[PDB]
Formats: sequence, structure tokens, C-alpha cells
Amino acid sequence: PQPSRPRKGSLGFGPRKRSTSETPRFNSWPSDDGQPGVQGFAGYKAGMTHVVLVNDEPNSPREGMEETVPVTVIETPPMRAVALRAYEDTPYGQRPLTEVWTDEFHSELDRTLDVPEDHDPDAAEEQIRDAHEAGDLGDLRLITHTVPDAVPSVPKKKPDVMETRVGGGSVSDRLDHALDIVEDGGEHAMNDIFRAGEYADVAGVTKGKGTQGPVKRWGVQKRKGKHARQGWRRRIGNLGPWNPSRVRSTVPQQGQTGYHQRTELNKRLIDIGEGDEPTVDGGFVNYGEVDGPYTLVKGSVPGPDKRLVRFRPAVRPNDQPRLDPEVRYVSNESNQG
Amino acid sequence: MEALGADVTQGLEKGSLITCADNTGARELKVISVHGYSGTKNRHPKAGLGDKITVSVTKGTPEMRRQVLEAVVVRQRKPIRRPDGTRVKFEDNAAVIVDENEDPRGTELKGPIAREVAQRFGSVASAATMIV
Amino acid sequence: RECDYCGTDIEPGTGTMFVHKDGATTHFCSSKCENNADLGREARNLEWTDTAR
RNA sequence: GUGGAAGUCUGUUAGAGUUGGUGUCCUACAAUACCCUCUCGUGAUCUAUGUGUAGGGGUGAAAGGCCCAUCGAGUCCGGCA
RNA sequence: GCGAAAGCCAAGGCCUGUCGGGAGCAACCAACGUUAGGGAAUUCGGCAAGUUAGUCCCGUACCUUCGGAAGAAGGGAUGCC
RNA sequence: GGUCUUAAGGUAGCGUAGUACCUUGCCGCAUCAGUAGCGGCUUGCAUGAAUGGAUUAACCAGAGCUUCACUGUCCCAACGUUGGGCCCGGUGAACUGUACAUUCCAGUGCGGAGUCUGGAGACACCCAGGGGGAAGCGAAGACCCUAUGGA
RNA sequence: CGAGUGGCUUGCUACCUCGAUGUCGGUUCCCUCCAUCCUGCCCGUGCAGAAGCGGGCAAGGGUGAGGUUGUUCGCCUAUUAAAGGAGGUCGUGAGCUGGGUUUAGACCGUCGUGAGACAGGUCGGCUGCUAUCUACUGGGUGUGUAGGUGUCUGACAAGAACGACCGUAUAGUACGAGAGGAACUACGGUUGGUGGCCACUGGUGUACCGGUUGUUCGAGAGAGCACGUGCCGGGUAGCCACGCCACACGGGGUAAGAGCUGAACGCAUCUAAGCUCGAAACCCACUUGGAAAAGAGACACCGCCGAGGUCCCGCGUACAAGACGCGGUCGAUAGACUCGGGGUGUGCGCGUCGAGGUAACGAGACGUUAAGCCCACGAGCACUAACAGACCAA
Ligand SMILES: *C(=O)[C@H](Cc1ccccc1)NC(=O)CCCCCN
Ligand SMILES: [Cl-]
Ligand SMILES: [Cl-]
Ligand SMILES: [K+]
Ligand SMILES: [Mg+2]
Ligand SMILES: [Mg+2]
Ligand SMILES: [Mg+2]
Ligand SMILES: [Mg+2]
Ligand SMILES: [Mg+2]
Ligand SMILES: [Mg+2]
Ligand SMILES: [Mg+2]
Ligand SMILES: [Mg+2]
Ligand SMILES: [Mg+2]
Ligand SMILES: [Mg+2]
Ligand SMILES: [Mg+2]
Ligand SMILES: [Mg+2]
Ligand SMILES: [Mg+2]
Ligand SMILES: [Mg+2]
Ligand SMILES: [Mg+2]
Ligand SMILES: [Mg+2]
Ligand SMILES: [Mg+2]
Ligand SMILES: [Mg+2]
Ligand SMILES: [Mg+2]
Ligand SMILES: [Mg+2]
Ligand SMILES: [Mg+2]
Ligand SMILES: [Mg+2]
Ligand SMILES: [Mg+2]
Ligand SMILES: [Mg+2]
Ligand SMILES: [Mg+2]
Ligand SMILES: [Mg+2]
Ligand SMILES: [Mg+2]
Ligand SMILES: [Mg+2]
Ligand SMILES: [Mg+2]
Ligand SMILES: [Mg+2]
Ligand SMILES: [Mg+2]
Ligand SMILES: [Mg+2]
Ligand code: NA
Ligand code: NA
Ligand code: NA
Ligand code: NA
Ligand code: NA
Ligand code: NA
Ligand code: NA
Ligand code: NA
Ligand code: NA
Ligand code: NA
Ligand code: NA
Ligand code: NA
Ligand code: NA
Ligand code: NA
Ligand code: NA
Ligand code: NA
Ligand code: NA
Ligand code: NA
Ligand code: NA
Ligand code: NA
Ligand code: NA
Ligand code: NA
Repeated sequence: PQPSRPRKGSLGFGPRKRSTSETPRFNSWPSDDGQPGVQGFAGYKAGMTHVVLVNDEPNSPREGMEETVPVTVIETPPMRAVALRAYEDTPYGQRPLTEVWTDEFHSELDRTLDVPEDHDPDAAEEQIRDAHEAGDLGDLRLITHTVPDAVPSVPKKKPDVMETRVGGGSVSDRLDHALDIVEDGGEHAMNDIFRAGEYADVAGVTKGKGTQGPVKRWGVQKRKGKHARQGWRRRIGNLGPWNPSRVRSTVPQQGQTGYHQRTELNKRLIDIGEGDEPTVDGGFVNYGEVDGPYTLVKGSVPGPDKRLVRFRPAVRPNDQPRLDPEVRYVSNESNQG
Repeated sequence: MEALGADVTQGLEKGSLITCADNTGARELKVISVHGYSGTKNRHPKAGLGDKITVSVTKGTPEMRRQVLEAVVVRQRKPIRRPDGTRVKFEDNAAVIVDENEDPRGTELKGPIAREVAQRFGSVASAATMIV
Repeated sequence: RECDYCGTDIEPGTGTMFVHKDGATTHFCSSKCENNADLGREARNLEWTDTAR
């Protein structure tokens, strides 16, 4: 009869090849509801510990009671919106129009970009407002970068640059809101965008595992019983039927596994602090000591320790925000032992 | 059903031999099926704490032997996680024979019971000697 | 809480509780303790144990 | 108690055999190999050397088995183009 | 140590079961170790693997050609000073 | 039927058999469930006495079944060890090759096409992989028929 | 009784292959069909309710575990929302298995004078090959677009990224004589699937530490071997699942169907023109890939005698080659050292005790000693090594 059974692995995350950018690139942004504001932030993964919380859920028979929750510590120092890029609507989608840069740059931004020595901010700004007058102005985003030098545990100094959308009230109002941020020095922080208790979508390039077989890469079985002793242990039965006489891309095969981008949805921000309160004794294995701006994300986050991760206000939340959860205990016990 | 209020790693399968924690006359029970459960190809149907499983009597009084009855899993060796993160495991695997209404077929329960089982089978709980 | 075996404080959100046959309960802070226990050893006789200390 | 029989038992003693793995090998190390497992191991036992039986003939506790990688009639040359 | 057994070591022989260098050395394959809870649900079939194990004491069923079955089964012991 | 063919007309036993077509026979044991196994029944398609019948202690790398024990056989896979594999120096074959050849979906054709027809797709070269196709390689099919073939 | 559709069964035919297209079943892995078993939306009912029966749309997803048998099929058990059927050379042996069929050995029954025969039964009875092309999964090198850095766009491509169930409130309510017994909606959980992650539990951990058997180095101390750890006990990091986190709603257009307005046909009519609704299906949303999209893209800045890049050196958030990423004295990139944080479980030696023994000797106990030994992690720290320097480039 041959019993039915779902195919092995999902066909929605391919091709399963190495990621082009180790720095994630969101392909969706939240909706323009509230007041103007940058729709994202970034940081570097450090490790995990647990925290005791007071059941915040109003529908839980346990609301108000203690509760152990797994948390991934992410160092989230301030970032800097170094420019405001403007897109225009055209018969072929959105296209960059112009950009408004500043003059105050982080000492080491030249490790990545050919920093601007001569730029005309106003002309850019003018071109943008004219575009808006004509009504061809497409969304507005800010060129942003991180300050790894601010994070000792992370070897790199070379900043990671990424573009983040600015969603706000009116286009005029948020256009202004953008320019304001940029003109200053672009210096902004996790506080300015997220509030502990809200849900965020975290993106990142997973931990790479080089080449791996089908069993691990796609979840196919291992040869069973006698078959596992004949000469085949971790190879699928066949590449397909006689006809069609070709191997279909849908059959599970070996290859690159890991080091892929992933946008993990609805991650609750348990807390946004600063200091060494979340650090573990002996130090986070293969990372270091935490003592500065940090964020505690509920559960796990894609990517390995030290990797850049990105935050974005949840684009499709299931639950309503339950702000500033009471944290009764944060474990600092050594992660060694 | 109702949330157990604890996470379980089923420590039993169809065919497993467990203890009958009561005085029905049935000593050993053999798991045959797990109420409301559907597995997946090649997967052995699994059962753990708080599940209502169909069972057959392997050992006990002649009249009880070979009978196919219903029961509830009261204890399992494989750990379970409670809301505060602590794991809880027992010395043996045991179940209590139950009827259509889920009232113990017996009069007394032998050995301890997991508190979580109460949030599901009241009459079974209200017949417990020790509830850990 | 305190480990019913070695005696050190059990880090919250950690450990296992073993329910005995008779109903008794035993909280363990780690595998190391549980295992030393299953070997039939008594914490008082193990010099590294806070109990013994 | 003595005695120490046995086509007797255990046994990778030596030695003989070859059940399963349908493993390794399968342009091999090898035109029958390797490893683990397994059988016998004082007897109708195993073995070296010498010696006898020759092709419709031998030899065969019989499988059409064996008679120099050749067997329901060896091999060589000839009949023969 | 029961031992021409294992394991270890002399005497004697050898580094010639004769290509090497490099990557924590990935997938996959050969041999193999360990795997929680369950415990043959696997499969034609428990195939493969595993369990048991030496010695002494206690104790030993059906059946039987009285020889045997039998190391039946089951229980206990086992070091060093 | 209450003898006739052709001499006799199946006795002791055994029996759904390593012999039973009907067949997974019927009843029972055993299991949640047992085309299996064992016991009883048994008209036996087509059992049966040295074509030996029945039965049988001991023995068995002989066939089937059950239990305890055991366990990665399985649930469901993981990590590890050693030799390969991968890169480098040196050594250095074979199989196979009408030609052309980057194919895919359909059609057509001696009715099972990389090469025909229509479309679709297609920048070149290279490394690793597991083997879908080349009705892949290997062997003038050992089955079947035919030959006024052979043994 | 009549008319058909399919090409799963069975039969017929002898077109194709006998210089061979490897058999049945199973397994594993992929795609598909709809004549729909469940799920969604509906119609009728001999539709009170509940539970059904029958029908329509509909192929998104699901359709599972076991006992006999080689079985396909089928019988049987317990679960279940349901445990649907079929095509892919009766998909799948250059993938596996080899139980059956279908070689040589043997037995039984039947048939034959006999050799020997019997889709009758039965025991035993082998599974070759280093991939040239093509195909696909992943990885590079070049050329084209025509100097560089960074950031984007989105033609198109993939997805099931989600399917389903149970429980509570609703409610012992509507309905009903009663027995019995719903729903909308809001909640909690489970199961299957999916992607990621290791604080927690768990596995490994031939790093490490301890115990101990045999033997060898005279004893002691400290060690080698016992298969690539002798065995036993514990186990860090990492990797992992048995562990943990996350995986909508809602819009738009439709099918069946329910209707509106409405004529042909003064009436009627959901349809002919127009319109309002309405499926787990379709489109969007969301995730992933994607400048080689030949209309071969956009923006900002830097640079064309110099911007940037390769080689080089120290290393990994990367890795089979290649690639990728970071650091390079204006430095914490790796090592040493010292702390911190961890694993073992209390070192050698000496002192006291020790059943005893004239004595020699003496297993072992306590103290010194949370000791000794060890660490794939972190910090401090320029002490050592990131030196020297080459090249390409409009
Ligand atoms: C019957 O189907 C025969 C049985 C057989 C014949 C000869 C020897 C032993 C058994 N089987 C075949 O004819 C198979 C043929 C294989 C052809 C493959 N190209
Ligand atoms: Cl398999
Ligand atoms: Cl079941
Ligand atoms: K043929
Ligand atoms: Mg094989
Ligand atoms: Mg740890
Ligand atoms: Mg199966
Ligand atoms: Mg711990
Ligand atoms: Mg003998
Ligand atoms: Mg012997
Ligand atoms: Mg001779
Ligand atoms: Mg013969
Ligand atoms: Mg196990
Ligand atoms: Mg079975
Ligand atoms: Mg099965
Ligand atoms: Mg065996
Ligand atoms: Mg019978
Ligand atoms: Mg006679
Ligand atoms: Mg063409
Ligand atoms: Mg021929
Ligand atoms: Mg013939
Ligand atoms: Mg003749
Ligand atoms: Mg072929
Ligand atoms: Mg239809
Ligand atoms: Mg489909
Ligand atoms: Mg086929
Ligand atoms: Mg099929
Ligand atoms: Mg094939
Ligand atoms: Mg083959
Ligand atoms: Mg091959
Ligand atoms: Mg066979
Ligand atoms: Mg057979
Ligand atoms: Mg025949
Ligand atoms: Mg056979
Ligand atoms: Mg050209
Ligand atoms: Mg060794
Ligand atoms: Na093989
Ligand atoms: Na093998
Ligand atoms: Na084939
Ligand atoms: Na005598
Ligand atoms: Na052999
Ligand atoms: Na002759
Ligand atoms: Na001649
Ligand atoms: Na040499
Ligand atoms: Na006769
Ligand atoms: Na014999
Ligand atoms: Na194993
Ligand atoms: Na192929
Ligand atoms: Na027809
Ligand atoms: Na041919
Ligand atoms: Na097959
Ligand atoms: Na469907
Ligand atoms: Na069956
Ligand atoms: Na075929
Ligand atoms: Na086959
Ligand atoms: Na084969
Ligand atoms: Na709709
Ligand atoms: Na281009």
C-alpha cells in the first residue's frame, strides 16, 4: 500500500546555498501606523541564560506566577543613521533617487566605505522634496551602520552597513523626522525604537555547517535494519523514477547547509538594559563578557555568537504587546559546567 | 484536553509494559493505543504522563487478565519539565485503570502521582494517597 | 532550594526532582550528584560535598 | 573407594572442516581471497612421502562428485579446409 | 593459569605484511565505541548485535533405551592484608 | 449394491500431514489482533505397513513456533575512534568510444527519441556528490520456438 | 434495456526488443491524477436537536501503528478528523532486500514400464562495473554588461510554512415530552509538518581526572601494553534531540451555492447585459533565491597616477580544493604567563593509628589537603609572533 508521508524538509528556503551577505537584509517592513520612526535596529549575539519572569499572560491560569524563560543575550550598542536615501515610484518598481549624508563620521567607517569628502545635502534634499511635490516619492529609508568597536567581545572594527526603512505619520512629517536624525550624527539606540515587552522579528545568517548529507540537511531517514549494513547508511533510495528521466531539484541531496539568511518571526523582547547584569560567570563561552547596552530576546536567535543580528518590529504579530515584563531573576551562573 | 501545565517527553510506546498503580487486581498493563493520538509513518505511537491510553492486562487476577481496558498514565521514568524549569521523573512507569467517565475502576491508588494529572482527571486525583 | 545530596544551592531554573517509590522526593542540582547517588555513595563520605564539608 | 572405558563431552593445543554474516573484495591481495561467527578435534581421525587404478575407462559413504583452473565422458595432435 | 589458552615480557628477529606530505581532517564509505526513555514495535525470520560466562557450595523438572536428561532450571560465594 | 473391472479391495496405525485441491477447513489453546505454531476432529483432491507403518530417549552450524533474559533490529537518530575520502609531491593503468551532442516538455516515428516536428529553456570552463536517463557498461538469451543440429 | 468514459484488472493480437530493456513483493525518495476517505464552503433529507444518510464545489494539507501471510490482495486489533483510490517501464535492484516465483541437491503425494513429469507441497540454494555524456544538488574560475567601494531595486523563481484535533467559557443553554443535546465568538493545549537554537534536561565527549585487574621497567615513585580507551566511575567545550524558541490575521477575485436589480416573454425569473456575497482551493500578504533581466538595472561617495584590489602575515562568526569573514603595531588577531570560570575528588612525602607478628613486615584509616592533576572558554597582559615586502589597477 505504501503509507503516505510529508516530503523531507521544506522547499521554501532555497536554493540552500551560501548567503551573499553575512549582514541580513529584510525583505519586508512594518506598516506606517504610529509616529515616524526607524523600523529596525541591530546588534551582536553573545549567548544564552535564563531568567525568571512573572507570568504576564492575562489568559494564563498562571498569570502572576514565577516562570523560567530562556533568553539570548544580544549586545545592542547605539548605531548611526549616516544618511537618508529616497526612492521614487516608477513603471518598474522603486528606485533610489538620492541620498542625504552628513559630515560627522565614526572614526572607522572608512574601513568599509569611501567616506564622502564633498557632498551637497541641500541639493539632495531639494530633489527629494520636488519628487514629493510631484508625488513620485516612494518610501524613505536610512543608511545605517554599527559600531563593533563599542563591543569588545567582537574582533571586528569594520562596521556593518545596512539600510533601514522609516515608517511614520505623513510622508512629509517622516521625511523631516528622517533628516533630523541624520543631520545630528544619526546616533540612535534600541530604546528609541523598541520597548521591552514588544514583539520583534530577528533576522540573521545561521551557523554554517559546510557540506552535509541528506539525513542532516533534509531530514531523510537512515538506511534501516539489514539495509544499513549492506554498504549504504546515509544515502536515499533513489534520485527518482525511470521517467521523467532526469533528477528533479525536489529530491533531497547533499550540499551547503547552514550560513543561510533567516527571518525568525515574533520574538518577544524580554528586556532592554545596559551593564553587566546579564553576563555569565567565567564569561560567555567563545564570546566574552557583557557590560554595556544589551537586549534580552526570548528564546533563540539564528546565527552564532558574534554574528550581527537585525531587529524589526513584528510585521505579523499574534499577540498584543504586554510591556515591561517583571524580571525577578537573571541567571549569571557559569555556562561552563 | 486541558493543559497539563508541564511539558512531557512521552516515555512510553505502544507495546510497553507498565505498572498498574491501583487495587483492581491488575498488576501489569500493556499499552495498546493512545487516546486522540495520530503519529506518522514508521513512528511508534507514543504515550506519557497525563495521557489516556487503551491497555490490555498482562498480569493479575485471571478475571482481569486479557481484558482490554482504558487507563491514565500516572508516572513515568522519563523526565518532564515544570513551569519553573525543574525536571521531574519517577522510579517507575505506572497507570491507573479508568472507566468511561474516567473514574478509577479501583478503590485505592498505590504509590505517588504527578500533580499535573489532577488538572485533568479529578476523580483519579481525589483518590491519590500522595500527590507530588 | 538546596540539593538534597551535596547541599550546595540549586541554581533556580535548574536541576531534577526524583520521586521515590514510596513517594519521597529528592532534588538534585546536577547529574554528577544523581550519578554519585545511584552508585550508592552517601554525600557525607564525599569530600567535595558541602554536606561533608 | 579404586579403576579409567568411550567412532563420549568442553576446548582457535596442533591439526582438519566450512554454518551465518547473503559483511569486506568483486578491472581483487586472490581465475574461489580477507575478517568475525561456526563444526570436528582417540578416531569410519588428520597428515608427508612412496606407490597402484586411465578416458565409455578409473575413482566415487552417490553430489553425475573427482581424474592438474578442463568432466552428463580429461587433455593433445590428427581425421579436418 | 587447568593449559602447547589470553594478556604482558625475554632470547633471537624486525621497523620490507615497504610510497609519502597536509587539512579538527566536511559529505559519503569501511571497521568500531557509547547512546536517555521504550524493549523486537524492526524483519520472511531477532538477520546483525547483545545477554550469559571462569571456580566452589547449595540445589536441579518432564522424559528415558536407566546410559542419560544435567553445567537442566534456580540460589549463594569469589579481592587484599 | 444389501457383485463389476483387473488378483485383492486398505487391516495395526497415522491423518488438513514436508502427503489435503477445496483451505486462512471446524473447535480449542495463545495474542489487543496469530493464512503461523500446538492439540482435538477428520469423509484422506491423491495416507498406510522393510515402495516399510507407528513411535521414540540421546544427538544436530537441519525446518517451524512460544516464553524469560538481552539489546541501536526499530521508535530516531546523535556524538566519538581508526583507515580512506579532500588538497600536495612521486608513480601510473583499465573499462568504454559510428558520428554529432547545453537540454527540457509535448508530439511523431518499426507502437519505449539528447539528434525528427513544435515550442520552452540555454554565456563558457572547472571542483565535489549521490547515481534519474543514455531502453548505461559487461555476455551473438541459459527462458520460448525453429533446424529433416549435438550430446 | 439503451448510450458511453477510463486504460487500474482480465482476456485478445503478435507491431517493438531474443549480438538480453534484470522477476514478484517490500523498502527508500521524488512528482502527479481525481472517479474526494478526512478537512473548507455548500444543497436535499424520510432535516426538532445530537448523531447521520445522499449530493455539489474542491486535489491545499492529511490519510498513521500493529497480529497471520513472501504476498500484491485480503482477514483481524486498537487508536483516528480520516486512517481514499490510482499513474509515473504493474516509478524506483549502474539504491537496498532476496521471503516467493524460476537452475543444478533432496523429500512427499499423484502420474509413468522407465528416464522422468506435475502455476501441487516442501528443506537448501550467488545479486558484477573505478560515471565518458546527460540530469540535478551544492562549490569555484572566466567572459559579457563597461575604474572602485558601499547600499539597493525586482523581472521572475520556490514554499504547506503551515495542516488538523482535543479541552474550557458559551451551556446542561438553543432544540426536545424526555432521553439527550448543539452553534457564532473568545480562550488554553495537543498532534503532524517547517525553520532555527543549546540558558535548561538528555546523549556523546578513545580532551581530561579518579579507581582497579594482568604484566614489564628490581621495590617505591612514575610509567608502557592489554585495538587502536584494558576494564570500571565521573565528565568541560562543541556537536546534538529525547531538549528549547518561532511558524497569522486580513484583504482581492472566484467555484458550488445564497441572493439583488432585470429583460427577452407587460407577469414571472439569481442571468441574458449589470450587481451583492460566498471554499482548507486562486491572487496578494509572509519567508527564501534573484543584475547574465542581452531593455544585462538604480543611488551615494571615492578614484583615473592612483581609488580599490590580489599576494603576504596572525587568525576564524567560514570552509572538501576554490570561496567567505576578521585582525595586522594608529594593534588584543594567535601563543606564553597570571587571574577568572570549569572537570575530577583529596597528590608525593612525612606524622599518627592499624588486625596482628619476637622481629622483619603490614592491607588499610586520619592529618597535612576543597588537595594534587587537568581544560578545545573568558579577562588582564604587547612578553613572543601579525615582520619584511611584492603586485595589479582606468
Ligand atoms: C522465466 O521467467 C525464466 C526462468 C529461468 C530461465 C532460465 C534459467 C533460470 C530461470 N526467466 C527469464 O527468462 C528471465 C529473463 C531475463 C531477461 C533479461 N533481459
Ligand atoms: Cl532502508
Ligand atoms: Cl495505536
Ligand atoms: K528478448
Ligand atoms: Mg549485500
Ligand atoms: Mg554549559
Ligand atoms: Mg513501516
Ligand atoms: Mg548544572
Ligand atoms: Mg569425540
Ligand atoms: Mg571440540
Ligand atoms: Mg599418496
Ligand atoms: Mg541429479
Ligand atoms: Mg537506549
Ligand atoms: Mg513484528
Ligand atoms: Mg512491520
Ligand atoms: Mg546471530
Ligand atoms: Mg491443525
Ligand atoms: Mg507388506
Ligand atoms: Mg528543438
Ligand atoms: Mg542469440
Ligand atoms: Mg530448456
Ligand atoms: Mg540425440
Ligand atoms: Mg537498464
Ligand atoms: Mg469533481
Ligand atoms: Mg498537490
Ligand atoms: Mg515496476
Ligand atoms: Mg508505487
Ligand atoms: Mg535503477
Ligand atoms: Mg543490480
Ligand atoms: Mg555499481
Ligand atoms: Mg529465495
Ligand atoms: Mg522459504
Ligand atoms: Mg513448473
Ligand atoms: Mg525456498
Ligand atoms: Mg560574446
Ligand atoms: Mg592503549
Ligand atoms: Na557493498
Ligand atoms: Na558494509
Ligand atoms: Na531501471
Ligand atoms: Na566402580
Ligand atoms: Na568460513
Ligand atoms: Na572419454
Ligand atoms: Na582436426
Ligand atoms: Na620504503
Ligand atoms: Na500405498
Ligand atoms: Na554432524
Ligand atoms: Na551503534
Ligand atoms: Na545515472
Ligand atoms: Na473505452
Ligand atoms: Na538487442
Ligand atoms: Na520491487
Ligand atoms: Na486535497
Ligand atoms: Na497484515
Ligand atoms: Na522495466
Ligand atoms: Na526488486
Ligand atoms: Na541486485
Ligand atoms: Na476569499
Ligand atoms: Na549586470
